Amino acid sequence: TTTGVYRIMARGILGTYQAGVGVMYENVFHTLWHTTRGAAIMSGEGKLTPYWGSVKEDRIAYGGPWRFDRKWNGTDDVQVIVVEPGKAAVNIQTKPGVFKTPLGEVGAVSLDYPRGTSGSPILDSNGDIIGLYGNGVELGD
Amino acid sequence: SEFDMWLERAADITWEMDAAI
Ligand SMILES: [Cl-]
Repeated sequence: TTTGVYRIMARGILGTYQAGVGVMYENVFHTLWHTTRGAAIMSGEGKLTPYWGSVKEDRIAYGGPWRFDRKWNGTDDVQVIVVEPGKAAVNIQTKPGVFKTPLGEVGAVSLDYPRGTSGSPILDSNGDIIGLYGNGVELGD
Repeated sequence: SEFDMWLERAADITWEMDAAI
């Protein structure tokens, strides 16, 4: 289906560049807010506009609500479908680092990639997306 | 001038066994 991982490409005065990455899942395109800042995005003579968004959470969904609801168990490795600018997609298996915040316990990917890689999905062993790279994951069973 | 944003498919959503190996 249209389900998959997509480069968010942009073109303007700065030529063509990769603004970020997002995921189409259950007819909703998910990415990070700072990537698009709520701008419209084309999908082949078909424009998508924000349905839901949070600046503070830095998350945004086009065409419907945020669909991902699974969390990291805080034990097992995860895989990031890394979509770097100017390189083919790759799966990278890694162990997130647990970090405590006033809002709750959080996991983050220790890997470092260029700017436009943000939004690359993080999967658990079941293939469920538990967060986007550059935004992290939540803890829970 | 023109500013546009669009989507370009890069991968399927999937776990890969080889990535573990
Ligand atoms: Cl992250």
